[PDB]
Amino acid sequence: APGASIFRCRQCGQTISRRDWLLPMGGDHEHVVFNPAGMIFRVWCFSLAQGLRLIGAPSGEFSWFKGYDWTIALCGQCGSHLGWHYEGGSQPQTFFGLIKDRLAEGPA
Ligand SMILES: O=C1CC[C@H](N2Cc3c(OCc4ccc(CN5CCOCC5)cc4)cccc3C2=O)C(=O)N1
Ligand SMILES: [Zn+2]
Repeated sequence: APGASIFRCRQCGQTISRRDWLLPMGGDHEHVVFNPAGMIFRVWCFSLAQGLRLIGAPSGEFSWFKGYDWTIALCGQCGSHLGWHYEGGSQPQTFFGLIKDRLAEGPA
């Protein structure tokens, strides 16, 4: 009964990621960040995620992670904004920054 091992979309229950997949970027999986619109996000970095829909082409504008371009990551099921896919960087080349409070943690 591994009780807190997967992350689902809080809105619809789509399978998104796993506690096992948390990635400490610059020493911490958690990054508290603000966009140009002044919205605060508690971002959890994951090496891997699924069940998302990545919108458009990458942009480096206002990237919170040096060397990485982002794409908006929506829940592929309900279209809720869950965070961003990061690419074009180094070690790793790619990862997901997901908004912690938009995910529900629960058993495998
Ligand atoms: O890593 C990341 C992931 C993406 C994330 N971003 C960028 C971003 C935007 O970025 C496009 C954009 C940015 C700025 C403007 C207009 N300016 C002009 C001067 O500054 C204030 C208003 C228009 C469009 C537009 C809307 C939301 C976000 C958002 O959440 C972020 O910040 N860092
Ligand atoms: Zn959803």
